[PDB]
Amino acid sequence: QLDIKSEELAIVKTILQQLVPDYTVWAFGSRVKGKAKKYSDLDLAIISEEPLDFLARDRLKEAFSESDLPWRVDLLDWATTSEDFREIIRKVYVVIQEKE
Ligand SMILES: [Zn+2]
Ligand SMILES: [Zn+2]
Ligand SMILES: [Zn+2]
Ligand SMILES: [Zn+2]
Ligand SMILES: [Zn+2]
Repeated sequence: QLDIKSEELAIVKTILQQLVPDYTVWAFGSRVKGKAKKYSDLDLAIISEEPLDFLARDRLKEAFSESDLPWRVDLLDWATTSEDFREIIRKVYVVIQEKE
């Protein structure tokens, strides 16, 4: 499952719903794999077709850097992610948000 704090999940959950609610978002990486260290980032795949609009991207990075989370949120763009890498993410992930 997702090794983050309750309070941290809701912070993430709020930011995603206000800035990219038309996007499905998956957590992957060491935090879904039980191997999380204190300052491990949180890897999030932003799922869509076409590369995330720059502006909404910026605003996401802004919102996460402004928040109280004690580690970094590492955004991955599914649309420009290669198939080999997509296949590895699909082995193990946690859904955070689906497109409404
Ligand atoms: Zn990571
Ligand atoms: Zn990584
Ligand atoms: Zn990372
Ligand atoms: Zn990255
Ligand atoms: Zn494939």
